[PDB]
Amino acid sequence: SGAIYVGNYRVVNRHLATHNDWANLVWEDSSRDLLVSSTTAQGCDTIARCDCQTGVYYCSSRRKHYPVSFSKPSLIFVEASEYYPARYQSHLMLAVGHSEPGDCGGILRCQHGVVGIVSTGGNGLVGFADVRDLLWLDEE
Ligand SMILES: [Zn+2]
Repeated sequence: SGAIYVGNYRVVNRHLATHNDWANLVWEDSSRDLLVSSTTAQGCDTIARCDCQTGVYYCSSRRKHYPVSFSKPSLIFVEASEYYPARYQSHLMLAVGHSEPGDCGGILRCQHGVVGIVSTGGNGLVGFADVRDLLWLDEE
């Protein structure tokens, strides 16, 4: 579990969005596993605007933050998980590291701020849904 809070937006894994998220929907994209809902309070997080490929992510199934190198966001085949069938996920970054389903929502951060959230795992990789392209998270 976990979310990003920026401005009056909450960014969550689409597959973990609640009824309240859907009832306050701003934007969602199944291909990316992302959903954004509106908040009443202002968020604590800063979104990175960069092409960093090094950062640190939170792994809840280890109670640990790990430094990782990760690939640039791309269209990647993901094997079946507890929450999605095998499919192509867009805007996905991969790193070598531990990730189980419940690790979804852990933040990946670089020197500039939040890069994305854990979205995939298995076979010794962790996948992150990028958010650095979503410039609108900082306005309106
Ligand atoms: Zn960065």
